[PDB]
Amino acid sequence: DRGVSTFSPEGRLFQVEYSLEAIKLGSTAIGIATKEGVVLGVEKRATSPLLESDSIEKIVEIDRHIGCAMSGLTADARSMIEHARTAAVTHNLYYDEDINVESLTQSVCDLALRFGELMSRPFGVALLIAGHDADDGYQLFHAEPSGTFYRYNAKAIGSGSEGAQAELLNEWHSSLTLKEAELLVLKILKQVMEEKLDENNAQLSCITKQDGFKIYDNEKTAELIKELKEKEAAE
Amino acid sequence: MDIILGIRVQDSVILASSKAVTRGISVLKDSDDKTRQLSPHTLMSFAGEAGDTVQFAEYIQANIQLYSIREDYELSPQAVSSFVRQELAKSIRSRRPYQVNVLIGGYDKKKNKPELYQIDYLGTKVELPYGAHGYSGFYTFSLLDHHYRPDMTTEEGLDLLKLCVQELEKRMPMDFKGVIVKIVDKDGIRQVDDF
Amino acid sequence: QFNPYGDNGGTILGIAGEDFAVLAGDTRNITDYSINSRYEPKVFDCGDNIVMSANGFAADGDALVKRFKNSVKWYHFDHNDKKLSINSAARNIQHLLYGKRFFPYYVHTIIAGLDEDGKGAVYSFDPVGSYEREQCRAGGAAASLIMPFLDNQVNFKNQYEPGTNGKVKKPLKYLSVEEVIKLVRDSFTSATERHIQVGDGLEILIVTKDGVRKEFYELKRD
Amino acid sequence: NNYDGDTVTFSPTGRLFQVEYALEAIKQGSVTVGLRSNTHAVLVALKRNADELSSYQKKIIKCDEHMGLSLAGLAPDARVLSNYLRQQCNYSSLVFNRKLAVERAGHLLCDKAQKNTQSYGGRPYGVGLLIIGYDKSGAHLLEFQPSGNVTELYGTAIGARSQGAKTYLERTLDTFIKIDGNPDELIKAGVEAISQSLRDESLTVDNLSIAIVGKDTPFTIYDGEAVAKYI
Amino acid sequence: TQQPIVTGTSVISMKYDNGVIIAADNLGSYGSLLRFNGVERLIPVGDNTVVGISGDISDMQHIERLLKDLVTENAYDNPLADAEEALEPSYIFEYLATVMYQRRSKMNPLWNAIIVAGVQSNGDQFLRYVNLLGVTYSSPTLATGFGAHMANPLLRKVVDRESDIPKTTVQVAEEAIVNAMRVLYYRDARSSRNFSLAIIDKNTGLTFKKNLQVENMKWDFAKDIKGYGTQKI
Amino acid sequence: GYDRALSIFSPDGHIFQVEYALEAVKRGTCAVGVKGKNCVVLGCERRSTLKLQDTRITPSKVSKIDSHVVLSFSGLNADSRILIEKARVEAQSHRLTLEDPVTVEYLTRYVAGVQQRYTQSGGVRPFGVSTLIAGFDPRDDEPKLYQTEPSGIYSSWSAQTIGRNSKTVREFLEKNYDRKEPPATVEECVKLTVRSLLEVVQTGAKNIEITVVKPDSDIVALSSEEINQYVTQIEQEKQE
Amino acid sequence: GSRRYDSRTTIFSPEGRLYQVEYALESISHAGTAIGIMASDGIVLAAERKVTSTLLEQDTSTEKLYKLNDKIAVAVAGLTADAEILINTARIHAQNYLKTYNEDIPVEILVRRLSDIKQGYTQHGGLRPFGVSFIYAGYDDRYGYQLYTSNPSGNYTGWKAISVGANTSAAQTLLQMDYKDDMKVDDAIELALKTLSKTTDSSALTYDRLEFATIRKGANDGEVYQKIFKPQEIKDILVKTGIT
Amino acid sequence: TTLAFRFQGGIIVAVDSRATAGNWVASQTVKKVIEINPFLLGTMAGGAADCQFWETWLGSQCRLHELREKERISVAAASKILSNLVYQYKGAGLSMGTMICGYTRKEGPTIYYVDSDGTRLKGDIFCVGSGQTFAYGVLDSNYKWDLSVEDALYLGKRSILAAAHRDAYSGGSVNLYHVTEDGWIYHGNHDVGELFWKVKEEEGSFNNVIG
Ligand SMILES: *C(=O)[C@H]1NC[C@@](C)(O)[C@](O)([C@H](CC2CCCCC2)NC(=O)[C@H](Cc2ccc(OC)cc2)NC(=O)[C@H](COCc2ccccc2)NC(=O)CN2CCN(C(=O)OC(C)(C)C)CC2)O[C@@H]1C
Ligand SMILES: [Mg+2]
Repeated sequence: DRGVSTFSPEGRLFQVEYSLEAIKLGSTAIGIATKEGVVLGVEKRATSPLLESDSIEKIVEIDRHIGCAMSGLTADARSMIEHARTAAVTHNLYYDEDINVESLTQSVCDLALRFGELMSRPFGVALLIAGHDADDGYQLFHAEPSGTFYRYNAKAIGSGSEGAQAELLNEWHSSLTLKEAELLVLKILKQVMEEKLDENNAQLSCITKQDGFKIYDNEKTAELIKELKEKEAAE
Repeated sequence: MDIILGIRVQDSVILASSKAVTRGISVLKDSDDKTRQLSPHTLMSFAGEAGDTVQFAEYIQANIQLYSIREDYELSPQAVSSFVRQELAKSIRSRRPYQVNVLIGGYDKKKNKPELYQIDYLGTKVELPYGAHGYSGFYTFSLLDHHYRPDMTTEEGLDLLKLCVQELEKRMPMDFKGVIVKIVDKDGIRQVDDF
Repeated sequence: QFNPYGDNGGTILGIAGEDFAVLAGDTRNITDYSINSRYEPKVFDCGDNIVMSANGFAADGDALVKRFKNSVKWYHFDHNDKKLSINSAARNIQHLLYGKRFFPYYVHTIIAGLDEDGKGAVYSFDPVGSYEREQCRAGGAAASLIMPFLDNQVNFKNQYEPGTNGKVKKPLKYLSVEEVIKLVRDSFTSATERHIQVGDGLEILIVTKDGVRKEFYELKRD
Repeated sequence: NNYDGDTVTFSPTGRLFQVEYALEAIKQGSVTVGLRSNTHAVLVALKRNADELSSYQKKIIKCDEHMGLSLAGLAPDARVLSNYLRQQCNYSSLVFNRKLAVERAGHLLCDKAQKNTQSYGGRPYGVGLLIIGYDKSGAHLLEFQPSGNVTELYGTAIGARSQGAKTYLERTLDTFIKIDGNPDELIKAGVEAISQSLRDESLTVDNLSIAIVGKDTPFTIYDGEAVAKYI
Repeated sequence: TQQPIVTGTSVISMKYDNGVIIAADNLGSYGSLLRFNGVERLIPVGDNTVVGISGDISDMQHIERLLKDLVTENAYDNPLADAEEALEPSYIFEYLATVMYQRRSKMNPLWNAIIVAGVQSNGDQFLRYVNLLGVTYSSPTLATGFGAHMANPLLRKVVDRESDIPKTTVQVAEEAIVNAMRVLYYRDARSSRNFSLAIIDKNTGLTFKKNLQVENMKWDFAKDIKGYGTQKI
Repeated sequence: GYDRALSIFSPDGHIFQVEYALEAVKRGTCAVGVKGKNCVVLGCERRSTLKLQDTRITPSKVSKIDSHVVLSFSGLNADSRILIEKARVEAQSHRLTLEDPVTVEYLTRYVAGVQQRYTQSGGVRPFGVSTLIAGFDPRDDEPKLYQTEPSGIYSSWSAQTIGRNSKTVREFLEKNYDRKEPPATVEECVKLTVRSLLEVVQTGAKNIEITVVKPDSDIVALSSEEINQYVTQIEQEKQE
Repeated sequence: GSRRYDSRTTIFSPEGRLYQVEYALESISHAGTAIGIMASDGIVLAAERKVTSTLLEQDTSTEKLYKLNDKIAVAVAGLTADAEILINTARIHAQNYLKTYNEDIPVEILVRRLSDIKQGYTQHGGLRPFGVSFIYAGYDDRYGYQLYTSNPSGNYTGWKAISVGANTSAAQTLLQMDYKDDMKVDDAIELALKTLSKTTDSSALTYDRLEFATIRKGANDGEVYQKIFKPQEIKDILVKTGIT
Repeated sequence: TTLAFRFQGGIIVAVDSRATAGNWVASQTVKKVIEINPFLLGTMAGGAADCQFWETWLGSQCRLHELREKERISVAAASKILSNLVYQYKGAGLSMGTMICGYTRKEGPTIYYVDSDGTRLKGDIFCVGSGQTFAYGVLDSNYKWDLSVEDALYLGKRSILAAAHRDAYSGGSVNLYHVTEDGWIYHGNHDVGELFWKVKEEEGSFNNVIG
């Protein structure tokens, strides 16, 4: 055995690089950013059909203008969400305004690397943080346990991510409507999901400037799934 | 706060507590319950410094409820009283002591005995046939010394209490807006709905 | 026994126009019956088109302004060079003041600037962080002399429309920067005549969307 | 090999492997160039994107009105060190009404990085920094390395293929050292330097990050449309 | 919370066309007892700054130690310690102001009134005051204790506003200072005849004069004063 | 104090101490929860290489957290007592501050949060325990059943099992539980619970424990006699 | 640093066992046998001494049987010194309860707190567990006569008859065979000795290798007496049951 | 002067708009009602800073509750956060007289009185502040459970006007709120400057004053 804060000969932190492996084993999460809003979708992956799928909370509200989807050891995400919510409400208490999406992400990532011999290990979960602010409009951020965060027009994390990202790379253009982006997330999820996509084993959400972060109930998502098959069958 | 009384009769403990809550020259409320059920067969009435009274009662209530759940068993009134005394005895040498006086009325199911405990904010405990905190005692102790009999029924106990409230409404300078009365017996705790 | 507080006198005054705002202060600094300085500025450009004065105990005033200027500098760093709106500044200063609730900053604080709609804004604070937005406010030694004059001449209080039999009020309307400066110069010359801690110099900071301009005027030195 | 398990262990040849592995993270980092005249100091950084759909990582951070740095390696480590430097620049201001000398900034970074290289359970910083500033003694460029070694230079470069730009600046020395009272010319000589470290790719408009500080120039960062002028 | 024990009285100072002058007497009082008669209360810091201190002497001796330690720390890893990175009067003042305000805020003041006199590297006159409360102010004339009551009115007749500074020579300004020290000796019961005076000039640098004496005192009229009203002899 | 990171990542991205904590759950006596239309039933295996057991005084495998919430578990008995104590304390603390008993989801989320904290704190090993938490939210008639495991993940289950041969009894529940039609009565629900345990248990002698929780803090532990009837009724309905 | 020398006393094996708990139990399996038998009218505690020397002071010694309060006693199997740390803790804990509630501590509550301390040493702090198993014999007004055991794992269970230390597998077979529920204390005494007589690794069971204690109602009407037997009192009981 | 009362048509909340610095009138146009959420109101009386700081803080704690529980906080829970906070500061010299007024489905329309002594009372009628006794006098002698929304709004307005007149430390304007099952509805600012003369004339009251 050997220290938790040790560098590899290649110049990477062992414990960080190993956490990245744990995230690859996670259920899929996809986000897409447009001028009409940001869409967040996830694979629920119920381990058994006795488990009540609606109790699988992998898309989570941080504030009215900031939502968050997770992939990996999802229990590790609880304290990250708790910190993010406190940081957003606290900012609003100190400054009578909405926290910037980047500033909230930077706050979450400042937790990431405070482990060692502070918490005992890095987080084994990646986050897609999606939101809107007046300064830089609609934004999607990938927040890793390295303490790094990237902004993306679209991003996939979890098991199906290499396949999903190559799919997003072609499909994304700068004038996607919110509708198109919803269908695109549904389409790419059904491709990389082991079992067959329905309103019970996959969940959609968006954040708009007008109506903030909303999780879609299974009725609305079931209609987008029915809509998706009609576009596909008709080419 | 001000008025809290207790009479232990043959088969019950009766707690009478004033309904008035006053700040300055305003009666803010005239229907205040100065009582918490600690366990199904144990009731605590309280009087003293604003805020401290409720905070103390509810803290004690939480601790007795926790003990009940943990041991699936109800603490004897003697045990609850000793716990409460020790908490007050601790508080009095604290940074800011709890300024709360309490009566504990309980029915011990093992002995089949009603028990009344009077405890002041210093943690001074006594077991009493009848008790009072504050100015009330200056009228009620001598009155009960004369009229109280050890073998009285619950109905006689309530009549003895009417005497006490009548006397306090006659001679006390402040309007305490009547009392809420509660009986603790072998069947638990009930409140008399008009007095 | 050691008294941690003192009174450095002086008086401050803020007024909000439609598309401008002023924060005026006398440049006199006193303790007891002595003049420390005839020109010690106590109205400061704090960046992001916010001007601030903390009048009263000078030491506590300088401490607060320093901490706010520092607060603005870190807001830029921590929030990608974003402009600190006057409302957000106001709320920040509440927290600065309320931090020392049990050993307060002995100052009356006024900030002036433009709100996020480009309108003139004035916020004023008690020593322990209470605050409210208002069209105008005076602070410090001569507050009690100047404030009722501002109520009358800025908000047209107790003024009625001639020959309406006291039923139609004089109509509230925004003042020109030229008119606001007349009221400020007259507020201070009146304050100087009647208050011993007010005099020497008047310094005015005017805030428009084009930035912070400064005007200065001699006052009676007695 | 057997002596690389922690920062508190010397190798038989007297090396600290955890520090050398830290130094390795910089080598893997995207290239950044620093260079200075007598009047101005410029940072040019190549920003690296995750893929075609991602933002380009910020390389340059402002520390005060007169001081800033560029990073190569672990970005969070740069955030910690830059935050520490912001605080030291602040402290100098509030307490002494004194803008912090770039030389003292260098010494303070060195001593902060050093503590981590001598104590158990810690780790060396995994980032290299180029610090530019204009203080009371003119324009300065500093090279920081997580070993604790800080170096004052006319110019340098760190990160991937940095050797190219570092040789060019060594050749150009006498030209750029005298671009005095010309901002645009020092920037273009910086852009020319970084171009020696490019392969199978050249400078685009959201690829390139430039910072300048000088006599009558606050430390300011040019990104996106405001660097099109310089490609 | 303290009470001052051994104390020094007025420090007085003013700006002139090129530099600043500062002066203070050499007495350490112990209440009404004029206990110590060789106490330097002007402490020079480099060749561009003099710090004049009044109030508690034990606290003054602490501040001396802080300043000589500051010059040391500034020289550390500083090749330009005697050049562009030398201590400025404004640096030294802001440090003392910071300490004074922290100590009052801990309810444990340094029981002193301080004037920092000097010339900045850019040739600008520096003159600023700080006291036990952390209160700070600048003026063309500054003084502490009785100085504020009796010295300022006389010095302000020479330099009344900013525009008077270019018109004031070091001859005129030093004359005003020496005269003001004589008045304080007449009228301050905690003052002494022996004083130090320092000129910081942007051309001639730091001139420090020790063992000055108040001279040309008017006392002769005393012989004509008999009794307290009606007494003739 | 003792500082070591005991729970850390391996190259394959696993945390072996969490995974080995799940092995302790696997080795624990079986436990099943089944929620009816109007009730939840908790059923627990009791390992049978012990007679001279004094079951008057031996810790019961189902624990009341509040008067409306019960918790059962599989894994290390000692570890379980620590979770139960914290849960009981948090139950009373919620009543004191929110003036309302905990929802079952809230109590689960708290216990799950404790287990998770012990996966990334220095000087501690994870809890060798998975829990079934069952009951009724205050003034709510909809039945609740949640599972927690050493990692700290939790979720809601129509019915679920944990411990040794849980794979065997989950198999049974998966084909014997209709989502569209829960056991409509207490009677029906207890039967499906005992049936599921009889795949794995042995004789249903001193071998099966059942607790029934109904709305409004109505929890009753079944006794040998009552259980034994369900056992004899199940076995004489078997002869096909 | 120091990590290199850390045994990690609080980790799981790949099979989800606590190494140090398992090895502590292995340690306890070599300790003198202790037996608890609970009758309807009292409890017996019998324990076998780690082979005595002819020169050990027999009467003044207490290796095995310790008084926790007036109503509760423990038999010890394992490291004596470890047991004494836990016993002084249990004695204090009983006195804290009496001080707080003015009532003698219920037997289970005391047992649960000692078991919770043991548990702690297996989950945090990176120390070795206590190499001790206890048989608790006690009486309270709620459950009457009670027997419990606790072991290094911090697990505790209630018993009608139980053994700890050496040859428990043998002892538990003989107890399971001859124990009846109606049994009186005098029969339980005889059972305890007959059981040690057969499972002992010695040639013969003699008074000077035995610690013996009863908790009866054998004083004055509904009040409980603890008896720690003197050498002579054991020697007499050894003859009356016919083992010498 | 602040007041809140329960009636058939929900809750009426009425406050004055004056801030004082001893006998100096600091402001005539100050907000004494904090809108915590669309179904929750807080009234402020006492220390201006103490009230503003801790009641906006209460709004932060109420937002966090609905994030972690996906449900609006109960009036009981919201009041008990503020009462448990001030109780921690007891003896430090906080000065706060607050009413937490709101509607939740489980509670119905609820008013809690909370003060800096740590007193927390559920009740149907409260008046808090220097001018409480003046407000009580008018409110108590005209109050029925069956007041129409229109009448109850006026009584609330008239009770604050009463206090504004007699109490030297109350005045400026009346700010009115109505709380229903659908949440709070603002019923406007009413300057005493105009309201007094209009009420005198239309009601025929205030015959103590030179008309
Ligand atoms: C109805 O009954 C009505 N009565 C009127 C009134 C004014 O009493 C009030 O309670 C208002 C309501 C608040 C208005 C602002 C919105 C929030 C509600 N209360 C005030 O206006 C208070 C009055 C008050 C109350 C209690 C106090 O106990 C100390 C003091 C004062 N006003 C202020 O607090 C006042 C506001 O600003 C005044 C001001 C302005 C400019 C310069 C100086 C002052 N400020 C202060 O009192 C400042 N003071 C600071 C020092 N301090 C203190 O405690 O210091 C130490 C040293 C002791 C620590 C206390 C506060 O509304 C009701 C409903
Ligand atoms: Mg004047």
